[PDB]
Amino acid sequence: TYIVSTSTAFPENYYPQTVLAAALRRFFTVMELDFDLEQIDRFFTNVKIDGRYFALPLDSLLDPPTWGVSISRGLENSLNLAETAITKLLEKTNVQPQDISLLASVSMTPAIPSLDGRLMNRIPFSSTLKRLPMNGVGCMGGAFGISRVADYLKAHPKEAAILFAVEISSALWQGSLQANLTSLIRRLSLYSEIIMDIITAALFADGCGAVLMVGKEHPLAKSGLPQVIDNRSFLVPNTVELMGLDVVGFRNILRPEVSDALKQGLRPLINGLLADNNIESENLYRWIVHPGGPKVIDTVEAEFGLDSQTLQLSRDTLAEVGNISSATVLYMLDKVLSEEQSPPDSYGLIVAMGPGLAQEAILLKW
Amino acid sequence: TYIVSTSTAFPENYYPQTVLAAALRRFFTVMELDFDLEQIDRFFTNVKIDGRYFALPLDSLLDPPTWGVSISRGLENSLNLAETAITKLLEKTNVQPQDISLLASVSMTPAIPSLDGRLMNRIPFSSTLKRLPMNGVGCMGGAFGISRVADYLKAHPKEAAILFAVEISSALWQGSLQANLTSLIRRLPENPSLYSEIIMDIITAALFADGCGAVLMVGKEHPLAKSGLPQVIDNRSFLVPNTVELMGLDVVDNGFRNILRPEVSDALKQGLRPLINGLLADNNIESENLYRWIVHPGGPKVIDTVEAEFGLDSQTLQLSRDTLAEVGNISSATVLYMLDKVLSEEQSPPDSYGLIVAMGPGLAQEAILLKW
Ligand SMILES: C[C@@H](CCCC[C@@H](C)Cl)Cc1cc(O)cc(O)c1
Repeated sequence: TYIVSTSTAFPENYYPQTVLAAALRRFFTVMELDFDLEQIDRFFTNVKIDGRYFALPLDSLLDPPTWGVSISRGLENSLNLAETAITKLLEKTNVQPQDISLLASVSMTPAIPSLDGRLMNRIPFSSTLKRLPMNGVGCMGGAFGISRVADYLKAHPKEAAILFAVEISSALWQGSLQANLTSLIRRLSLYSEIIMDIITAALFADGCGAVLMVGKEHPLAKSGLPQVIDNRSFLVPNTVELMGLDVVGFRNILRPEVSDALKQGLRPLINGLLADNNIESENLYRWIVHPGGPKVIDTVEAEFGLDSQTLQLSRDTLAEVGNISSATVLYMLDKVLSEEQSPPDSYGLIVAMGPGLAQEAILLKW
Repeated sequence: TYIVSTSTAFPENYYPQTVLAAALRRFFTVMELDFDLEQIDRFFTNVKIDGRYFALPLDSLLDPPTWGVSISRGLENSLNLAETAITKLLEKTNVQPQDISLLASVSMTPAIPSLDGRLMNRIPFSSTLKRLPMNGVGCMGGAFGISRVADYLKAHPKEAAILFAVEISSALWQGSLQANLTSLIRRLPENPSLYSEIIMDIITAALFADGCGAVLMVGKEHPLAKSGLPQVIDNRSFLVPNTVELMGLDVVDNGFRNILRPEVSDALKQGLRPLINGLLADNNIESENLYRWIVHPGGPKVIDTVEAEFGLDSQTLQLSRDTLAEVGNISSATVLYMLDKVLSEEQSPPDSYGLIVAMGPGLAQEAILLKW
């Protein structure tokens, strides 16, 4: 199974992290919330993000629209970004939509029917297009989706598939964060809850990524493209409460313990996958690690004894676009394929972590 | 790919359809809503359902709990039913959880992480279990799940997979239906166009129910792949262009709203015959030689439409009507309940062909070709 090409799509408004921090400080100031505002600045700086794309508005932070309207805009933005990314992908590869056998999607955006079904009215896919709409995987979704498409293409060596991941984190800013922070600060053991919501506001951003993958018999399956040679999943027992998304609007759950609980899954997962492919982690030329946060990046480095430069792509990505959740690893893979040189027959590893607590690893070979 | 076994799981409270109709009438009356109460009886009767399982309380009609409490209850009940069904499936097949390679789930219950991930803490699956949590498919999810798992097992002939589907339709009775019907009826005098909206919500209240089905599927080289079992020999999807608005589930201010427009049955015709005719033709089969049909009963009109389109004798879809009467429309789980009934029927004649058909949001249709 071969990764042939990638693309990304972002909304029009890129906000410097300092603008975002200032907007939230305005909110605390207007609502007379008793909390150190330097905590807002400290967390927005310490996540090491230079700016983020928000598809949904910031100008209405003090007067958010209704929940129904925010869901409607989030759905429309998700569809628009996904259409843009898919159309760029087909164009750069000169592939016709009718020649795509499977369209796989990941997104936390509420969509029944799913985003991939809706896109069939915007792009002239065949009416018998196979679809793989996935959810419940959060930040892990991009890596997760690549593994699922690879497993499909193992049985369909002649076919082509598109995976896309899109998330609208800015939906958080349409009332959920405002209400929750106001209530928590006013009742202030709740200090950690306020910190978590501030971290959520500092970290998460919007965007979309897409990947074209083909089986070994497809005409686009050529040497020098990354090959998915194996993949594996891991779920750490009894960690459901550490990460996820609770409907309340909604609240992002990201407990401080997450980075430590990752150690329980990372090495069992990756070391077992590599051993079963007769290589060691030190054989890997390229790591593509989802930047859940600065501490996640540091933990992966420590667990595998990596040099300070090996995960630089995770840090640069986080600086450039923030944590765009499931889409992040696709953006990163896009950077590798577009801007970087990969030695022939070198090995790469995609790693992502998300709610469950779950981790996903994909072994690549050029 | 072989279908080895099936199981179901239902909550403890089964309500007669007449009690449910009376509960909604009581809500209209206590709220003093100016709507013809006989329309509730009409639709609760015309869906041809005798009773339904409700996991969530009927008292929430008059005293709705908070949105978060209802979501938490829905999640807990989804997990409990799925665990029961999976455990019954593993016990009846004498299969250890560690020998399951893939666990696929379909459900509209909001769950991040997905229900299949949470179940790994209840059932000793191995930590490297592969998961396939699908969503955005609604009533079609059962048949859709079968197809995706069959596609997976094409590439993994020695592996075993479990699919489960679970839906808690009674969540709409925890405040969404009450809020929407109230607003729609009260705005009706100034806006007559809202009448069809009120009927739709009444139909939703009449039709959808709770439950769970699960299926064990294995690849051709698995030791459980034996001749008597139904084999998935092909499957196909279809999506009808420009029909998103006819069926789905929207998140709104009132909570959730189920969308099911009267035009669905007619739009069904646009997809059903190209889908099924093409699937059958590509496998050198004609519909008249099908031994069995397993058609998701989206409604009585849906059943009649499938019957008419394929010129079926009206006993051919009797299992759709019997299922609707017994448990109502339990959405993605329904075809799994139906398949479980079939596997308790007379040993299907060897080399007999069967077709699973289900329709759902998109508007999308899924057809699966079985051979016994
Ligand atoms: C829009 C919200 C809605 C919450 C779930 C409610 C439904 C299951 Cl009923 C989810 C979301 C969060 C996020 O951080 C990025 C996204 O793309 C999407």
